[PDB]
Amino acid sequence: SSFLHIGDIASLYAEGSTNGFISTLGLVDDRAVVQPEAGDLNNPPKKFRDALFKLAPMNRYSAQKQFWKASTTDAVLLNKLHHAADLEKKQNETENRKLLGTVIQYGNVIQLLHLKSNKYLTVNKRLPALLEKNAMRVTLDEAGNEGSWFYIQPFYKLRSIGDSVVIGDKVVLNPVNAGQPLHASSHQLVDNGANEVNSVNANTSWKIVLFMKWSDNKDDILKGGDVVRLFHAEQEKFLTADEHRKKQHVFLRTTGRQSATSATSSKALWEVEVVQHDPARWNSLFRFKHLATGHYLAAEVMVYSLVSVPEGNDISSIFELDPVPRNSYVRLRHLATNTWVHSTNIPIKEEEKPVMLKIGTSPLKEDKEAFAIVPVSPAEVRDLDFANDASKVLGSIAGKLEKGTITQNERRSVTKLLEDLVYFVTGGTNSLEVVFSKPNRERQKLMREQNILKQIFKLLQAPFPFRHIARLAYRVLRHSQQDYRKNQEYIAKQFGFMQKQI
Ligand SMILES: O=P(O)(O)O[C@@H]1[C@H](O)[C@H](O)[C@@H](OP(=O)(O)O)[C@H](OP(=O)(O)O)[C@H]1O
Repeated sequence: SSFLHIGDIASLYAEGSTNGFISTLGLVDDRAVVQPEAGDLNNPPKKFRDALFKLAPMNRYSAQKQFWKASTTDAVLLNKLHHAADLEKKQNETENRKLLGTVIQYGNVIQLLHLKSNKYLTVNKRLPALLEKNAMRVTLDEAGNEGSWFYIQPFYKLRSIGDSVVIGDKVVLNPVNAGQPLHASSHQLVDNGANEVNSVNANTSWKIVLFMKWSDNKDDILKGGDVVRLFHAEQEKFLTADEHRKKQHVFLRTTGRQSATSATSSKALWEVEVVQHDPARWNSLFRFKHLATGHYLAAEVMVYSLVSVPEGNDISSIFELDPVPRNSYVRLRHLATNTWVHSTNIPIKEEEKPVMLKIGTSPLKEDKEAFAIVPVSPAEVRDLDFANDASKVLGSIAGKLEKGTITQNERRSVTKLLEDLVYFVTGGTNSLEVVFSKPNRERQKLMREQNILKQIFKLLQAPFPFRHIARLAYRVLRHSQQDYRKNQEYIAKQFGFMQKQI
């Protein structure tokens, strides 16, 4: 019939006493859950981009595990030991590419890679779980290890070991050595209607719901869920979505640089929706979800004009393309109205020499009004993500301590976070006993444009114990303004509202 393969991207739907898709709480918190009322089979989850896993072959963790004994006075042995762990780490890559597309058989030993987080689902053999007492702590480690090996074995005996894994099949994922099989909990988390998944012998069956077949040539083809910017040919501007006069507007943004492709911005990024029937994987139609906010793109009331819509369902949010390949230069057409996108010069307004030029549409098909489908790096997408996290972590904490007390569990994570931010913004140099400390521009223009910095200030403040909070945030500030003349101006203005207490 139809089988599962190495490379297929699927979701895993629990079918025990608790049901749900496995998912993360983000790129800050390394825990795995089934949010049961978030989505079923019939009604798929809202942020279903987070319940997607790739099926990976068995990874090699021998020389890499050796190297994780940094028990040594000697340096050359350490450089010896690492060189292996890097050779091995690349030997995996070589081989896993060969095993691409091969049918998984029951009782092979695959790893399950989380797409959105890019971490490996992992049993930690020598731990308790956090919410459940007996069960082992299943986490998401980045590089993986021996406890990320899983025997994929059949739940009901309708099929058996050796037999090829068909789509939909209920399986038990069982760790190779790490002990007990994966199990979706009966315990809701303290903070989130979210059940903690862990490793303990229980009668949970995992439904394998295929999303995208192992045929997604990239970066080679535009397919659903790619993140791209839409640059303008003639106007030389990126399609952007932000607010003006408290109103969300879609526009081409005016730049003041000597390079048009350099004007890169997070608010310019869009997720692709290669429209399907069942929620799954050049002749059919597309919807553009604004990677920052979550709202989609549509043209309503030139007969029409492009603006954001809060939900991507209405037949307005759907577009068509005209000359699919990566980095294509297309002319896009609005379906429900049959019109060709067009850019204007009347901007939005109160500003002196503004930047937000309005975009509408026209029944006349042009030639110059072409948009470049500039592919965004997957890493950059995760930077928006690992930063959006920081905004909502401090979103709760700076709200929680602004009107009372926080728990002893919260300090330990925000202090952790404010350490992670230091490790991020300097492109993984700084952190403690340092050696060097040199900044990163992407993350800077991201500390700001995603309001990490806005949070920091609305955190320090207790208006009308800290030895590792303030001025820890101020060391983060100290980093994010480095040689950055625009961020300097921002932190100077933000410090203007900060002193306003007196
Ligand atoms: O180097 P400076 O003079 O301090 O200012 C930077 C740059 O020269 C532009 O003014 C601006 O890009 P735009 O022209 O596109 O606004 C940019 O913002 P960005 O780096 O956040 O894009 C600033 O950081």
